[PDB]
Amino acid sequence: TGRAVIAPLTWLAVTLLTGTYYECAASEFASVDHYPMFDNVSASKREEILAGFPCCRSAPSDVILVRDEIALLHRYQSQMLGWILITLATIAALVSCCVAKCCSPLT
Amino acid sequence: QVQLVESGGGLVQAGGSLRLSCAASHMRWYRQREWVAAIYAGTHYADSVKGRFTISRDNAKNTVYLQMNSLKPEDTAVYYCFVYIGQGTQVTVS
Amino acid sequence: QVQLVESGGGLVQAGGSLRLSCAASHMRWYRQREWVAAIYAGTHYADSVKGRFTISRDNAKNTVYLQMNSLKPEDTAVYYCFVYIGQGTQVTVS
Amino acid sequence: QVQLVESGGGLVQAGGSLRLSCAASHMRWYRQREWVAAIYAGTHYADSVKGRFTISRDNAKNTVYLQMNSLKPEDTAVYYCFVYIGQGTQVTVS
Repeated sequence: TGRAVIAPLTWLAVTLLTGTYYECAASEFASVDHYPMFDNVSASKREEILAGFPCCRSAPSDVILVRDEIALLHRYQSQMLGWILITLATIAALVSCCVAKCCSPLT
Repeated sequence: QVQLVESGGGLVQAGGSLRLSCAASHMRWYRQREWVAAIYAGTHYADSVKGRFTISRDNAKNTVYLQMNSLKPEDTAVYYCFVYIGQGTQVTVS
Repeated sequence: QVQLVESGGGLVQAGGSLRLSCAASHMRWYRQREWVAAIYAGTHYADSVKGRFTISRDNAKNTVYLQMNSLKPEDTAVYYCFVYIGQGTQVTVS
Repeated sequence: QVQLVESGGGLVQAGGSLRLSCAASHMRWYRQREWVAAIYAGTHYADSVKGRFTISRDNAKNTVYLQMNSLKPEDTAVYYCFVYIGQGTQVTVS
């Protein structure tokens, strides 16, 4: 399990720290209550533009302020989640090694 | 039961001022469809139209007034209102 | 039994406005053949012609009205209608 | 109980001078919203507006006077006051 764990933890840590994967994954789950620009009584176009602007839409129509703010929010959440994950992995590894030493009947 | 009608359009020469009125029985303005401006009295304008237009609304008359200054032939377009879509009125600049 | 005829053409000077009428006994407009615009009241325009033309249709008269503003000698062409192909009428700008 | 009203606006041609008055029953000025200038008699101005505007206030009348010299059509905007937000008055230059 030592090697079996060091193999993918690097992938998860690097991908979360870069943050692009997490951004493209959880873009559509962003909230719109904070931003008055996303009223959209239609309640269907708003979801589409929310899932659309992160990818390639560009199209500067002065909404790019909200795009940039929410992108920074998701990037920060991604990197903090990566730090939480690596800290938990290290703590689990140390605790597992200690438990292995304690539970080992051999000297 | 909610009906939106536009008024105050017509033909205005270069450098003129025009007033656009929408009657309502958060409002947004569009031109053709390109986004123009938004009201809530906090107000927001597009950069392509920034510094030229001013929007205000009064609850007593249930109408939104859009004051346009220094019109040019470049912004010759039909303007709609959005809260449902407004009918729109044609504005031409010669 | 479906026949499409065009009307409202002629010669118009620079900066003028012209109205194109097609009688029907989803519509598309073409000029020559280059794509122009489409109607359904949702409307679509080509970027080469964007901001100059407006299309509307009424079911009461079964005709589609194409309002053209600020014509130039560059768009001197024959315009067709497509739903079958329309006859087309020649429009010249001098 | 604190109310701010703006006065002294209107239409002024190129190169003219305009005086903006705000009545108070540290002050800051804004235009639309872009930051303009600040008073305390120590005074601060934005570089985009530096060397054109002068602000003074008197405690006897509880009003702040904003003296604008050499206006241009570029600064055609609505000016607000901030201490709470002022109502704002439209200034246009032709």
